[PDB]
Amino acid sequence: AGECTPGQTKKQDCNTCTCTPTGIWGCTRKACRTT
Repeated sequence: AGECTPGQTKKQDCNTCTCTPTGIWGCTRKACRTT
């Protein structure tokens, strides 16, 4: 029904992202590296 399912997490770079219960696959930026 949509692009993604609100239950799948993806590993982009060093951070983690989760599918949203709307069809938009999103991620974060800050974390991992240095601190």
